[PDB]
Amino acid sequence: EVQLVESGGGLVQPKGSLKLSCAASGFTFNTYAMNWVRQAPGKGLEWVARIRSKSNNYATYYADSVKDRFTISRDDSQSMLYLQMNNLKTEDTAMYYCVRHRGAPLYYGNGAWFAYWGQGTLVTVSAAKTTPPSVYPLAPGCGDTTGSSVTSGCLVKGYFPESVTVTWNSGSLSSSVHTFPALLQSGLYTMSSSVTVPSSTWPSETVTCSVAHPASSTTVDKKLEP
Amino acid sequence: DIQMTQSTSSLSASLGDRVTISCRASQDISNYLNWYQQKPDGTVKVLIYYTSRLRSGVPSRFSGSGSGTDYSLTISNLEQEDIATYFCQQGNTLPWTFGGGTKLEIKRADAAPTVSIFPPSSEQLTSGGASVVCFLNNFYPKDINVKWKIDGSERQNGVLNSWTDQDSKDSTYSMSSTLTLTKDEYERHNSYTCEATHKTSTSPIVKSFNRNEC
Ligand SMILES: N[C@H]1[C@@H](OP(=O)(O)O)O[C@H](CO[C@@H]2O[C@H](CO)[C@@H](OP(=O)(O)O)[C@H](O)[C@H]2N)[C@@H](O)[C@@H]1O
Repeated sequence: EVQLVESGGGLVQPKGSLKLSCAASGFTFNTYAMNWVRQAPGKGLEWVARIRSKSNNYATYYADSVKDRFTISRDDSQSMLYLQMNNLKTEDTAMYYCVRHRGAPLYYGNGAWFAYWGQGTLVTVSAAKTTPPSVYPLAPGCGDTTGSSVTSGCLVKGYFPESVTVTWNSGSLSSSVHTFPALLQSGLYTMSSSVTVPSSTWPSETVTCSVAHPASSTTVDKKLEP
Repeated sequence: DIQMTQSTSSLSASLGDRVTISCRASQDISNYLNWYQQKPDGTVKVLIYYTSRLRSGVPSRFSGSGSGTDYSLTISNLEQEDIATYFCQQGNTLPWTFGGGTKLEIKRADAAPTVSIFPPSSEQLTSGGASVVCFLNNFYPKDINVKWKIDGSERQNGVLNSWTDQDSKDSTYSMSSTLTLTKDEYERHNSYTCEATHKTSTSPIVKSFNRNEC
């Protein structure tokens, strides 16, 4: 029901700027306070900023780490939340989540909590430049074959920043797939993905990985061949 | 500011177990203590608010207790779908602060990995590089060792290994091992094998190919 769709995340250099957006739907936006919450990779959650409703004159509050650098705002007519981020620093690198505040305190208590969360938009503050990945297929060699199943893959090499998305057969073949978390090797990331299918249905029948790296506007498909 | 501490950063439990996750605040927070679940894919939802109130739609096996500075989340009768990281958060005074998180692994029966090996691609070779890749799939427990043998000799330089998160449906893990060489290096050897050693077997699980037959 409640949807909070963040966008605007990307690579930016130190001291740079970036504006995030969040498109809300499925609730009466203008009666709720809204927040941004962030999560530095491998770390815990950190509350960033709050903006209250129009009935509270859109009062805003900020964590001390972002106070005076970040500006939270909203457009009730478009049900949008925004975070303008200026003078960015390395330690602002994080997934940024749009969050709806708990509702009526007379029912839910005065204490603050965060009732609905978006999926997040990733912000990377780094001196390193955008680099598209090299994508390579992974098919079995001629030597040997199992009768029951076969495993195929795609290797995604030497990109920056995170992240990429790999899908198999336009999403069709799903959760037979494993996604291997990306590793940073010498300033650049590498990850891989695998799919397992019945051996009869391949190669008679096509299997394709689509690799998206939004940060460099790249999308590469590899049809897997013996 | 109010510092929130979850002294256990990770634990492992079986299906049906009681799981207790503790949170300590640096000052009294007047019961304004909330718990969140973050699934391995990053999806966050609130479980419990105001110490013990259950969020509508959250299963009753989640409960909370405590007061003052000390609080606890209990998961009774642990279920498969409860693999996640659990965070506490005080809502008493700004800035609103979170604990560092407690990661929950769910046990399952030991499982041997399914191994697959893959030669480098034509495309990569034309670029002057060579990555050999090994997948170890659907194994448990998480600890596992992968060795690369090139013409019988162990190779460690150029190896990178990545483990999946625990699988939400069957609690197994998977890992990829990637050996990246220059095309020159690749070409001067024939036999490439990856050997998986895991507690489920006294001898390694092995997959191999020969460059001149590929
Ligand atoms: N039934 C009320 C309830 O709806 P619910 O969320 O349970 O569906 O809460 C609604 C929202 O209430 C307002 O919540 C605001 C915070 O998000 C709060 O502002 P502050 O916390 O910043 O002071 C405001 O006072 C609440 N009225 C409510 O509209 C529904 O009537």
